[PDB]
Amino acid sequence: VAYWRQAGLSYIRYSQICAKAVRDALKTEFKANAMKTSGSTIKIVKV
Amino acid sequence: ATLKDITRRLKSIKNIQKITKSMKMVAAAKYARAERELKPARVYGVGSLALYEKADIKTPELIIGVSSDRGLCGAIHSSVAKQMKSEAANLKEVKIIGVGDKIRSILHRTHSDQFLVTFKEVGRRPPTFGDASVIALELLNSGYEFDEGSIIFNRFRSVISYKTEEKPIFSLDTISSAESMSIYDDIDADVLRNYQEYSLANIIYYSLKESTTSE
Amino acid sequence: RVGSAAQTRAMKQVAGTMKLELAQYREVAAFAQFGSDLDAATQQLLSRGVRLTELLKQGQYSPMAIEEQVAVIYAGVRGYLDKLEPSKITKFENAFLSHVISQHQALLSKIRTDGKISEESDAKLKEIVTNFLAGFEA
Amino acid sequence: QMSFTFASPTQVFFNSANVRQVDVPTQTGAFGILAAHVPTLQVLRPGLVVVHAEDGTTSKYFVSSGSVTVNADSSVQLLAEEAVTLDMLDLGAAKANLEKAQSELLGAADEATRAEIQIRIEANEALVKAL
Repeated sequence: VAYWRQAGLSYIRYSQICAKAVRDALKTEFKANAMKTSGSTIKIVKV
Repeated sequence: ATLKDITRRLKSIKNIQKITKSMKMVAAAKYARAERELKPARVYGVGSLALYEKADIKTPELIIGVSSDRGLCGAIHSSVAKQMKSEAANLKEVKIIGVGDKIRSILHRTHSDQFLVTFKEVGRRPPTFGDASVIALELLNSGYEFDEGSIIFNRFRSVISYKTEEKPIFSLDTISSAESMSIYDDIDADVLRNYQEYSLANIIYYSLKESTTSE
Repeated sequence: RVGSAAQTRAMKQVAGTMKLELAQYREVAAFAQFGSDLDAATQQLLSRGVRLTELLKQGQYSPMAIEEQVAVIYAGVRGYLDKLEPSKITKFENAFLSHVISQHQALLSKIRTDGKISEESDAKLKEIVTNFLAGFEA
Repeated sequence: QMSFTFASPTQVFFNSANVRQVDVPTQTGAFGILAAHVPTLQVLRPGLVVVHAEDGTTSKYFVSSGSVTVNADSSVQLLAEEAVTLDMLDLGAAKANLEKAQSELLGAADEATRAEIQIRIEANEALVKAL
C-alpha cells in the first residue's frame, strides 16, 4: 500500500497532483499551453 | 398571403439566417481546434485500450452516455440516447450516468430512478483530462460496485459523418483478475487498482475528445 | 440629401462617428439576443450600439440647443457611458445636462461661439464628465 | 523490433516506433523494457523516461505519472498524464517548489491533507534529477 492510499486518496488523484507539479515547474514559453489543458469546466449533478 | 404577414415572416427569417450563419462559423472554429487536438487523443485513448483487445477480457455473473448541453447539432444527443435505451432494455442490474445536460433531459424521465450522477458545463469549453478525472473520481466515490459498464459516445469520421459507438468498462478490478491475465505476472493485486483507475480516466477522456469533435 | 452641407462644425465633430458606430451596431444588433459567445470585437459594437441608441431618445416639448446636444453626444461617443448601465443613460444625460446648463454655461457658450470643440473645451468636458460620472455611481 | 507508443492526453511522442529499449519510472523502481520482455502492467511515478533509439544518442523525457504496458506481442505503450522534455523545465522553480511543500507538511495534521502534500514533494523532488 502507498501513503496516499489508506489516506483515502486514489491514483487518478495522485496523477492529478503529479501532473500539476510538472506544470508549475515549466517556464513562460511553454506555460501558455498549461491553460489550453487542465480544465475544470465539468459540473456535478447529484440527486 | 398578406403583405403584413409576409413581412412578419421575412422579419423573423432574416434574423434566423443571421444568428444561424453566426453559429455556423463559431462551430467551424471550435471544430477546427477539436479536430486537431483529437489526433493525439486517439493515439492516447487507443493506447489505453491497448491491453484489453491485445488480450481478452469478458465477465462472470453502469451505462455512460456522453454528449453535451447544447442542442442544434443534428442528432448528436438523440443517437447516444437511442442506443442508451436499447442497452438498458436488453439488460443484470441497471445504473446510468449522463455527461452533458442533454442526456439527462432526453433518455431521462423514463429512467430517473435509474440515475447515479449527471454532468453539466460540457461542450462550451474544450474537454480536458481534468474533466475526465472528475467523472472517474465521481464514480469511484459512488456506492455502485459496477461489475461491468459501457461508454456510449459519438466517434468522429468526417465533417459530414459520425457513428455512435460503445466501449466496454471491464474496470471491475475483479474482472481484471481472470485467466487471460495470467500471462502478465508480477502484478500486485492492488497495483491493478491504480492501473484500472487510470485506464478508467483515459477511456472517459477519449470518448469526451471524440464527442466534441463530432458535436 | 442635403446632409452635412447643413450641419454645424460642432455637430459634425460628433455626429460623424456616431453615425458610423450606429450603422455598425445595426449590422450586428440582431445577434445580441442569441450572442451565446461573441468575440469582444463585436461585443464592443453592441455596447456602443445600445448606449448611443439611448442617447438618441427624447421627451417631447423640450427641444435642445445645438451645444447641449453635442455635449451629451460627446459623452457616449467618446466612450464615457460605455461602463454605465443602459437603464441609466436616460437619467445620466438628464442630470448631466442639468449640471452643465447650471454650472458650465461658459463652456457651452464657447462650444457655441467657437462653433466646434476646441482641444481645450475638449479637456474641460473630459473632467466635467469623469467627475460627474464618479459622482453618479456613488 | 518492438512497436513503442509513448504519449500524453495532449502530445504524442512515439507511435509504433521500432526502438531498441526504453527506461520507465514505476512505483516499484525503474523497469527497463527490452525488445523482448515478459508481459506486465505498471503504474508510473514522477521520474524520467529514456528512449534508446535505433541510432545511439538516446532521447530523454520527464513524466509526472500514468501507465506503461508490455503485451504478449512486442508492443509497448507508455501513457503519461503529462510528459515533457527536460528542454522545457526550469530547475530554479522546482527548488522553490520543493521548499514550500516541505513547509506546508510541517503545518499539516490532517492525514489526507498530508498525503496531498507528500505526493507534491515527491514530484517536485523528482524534478531535480535530470535538471
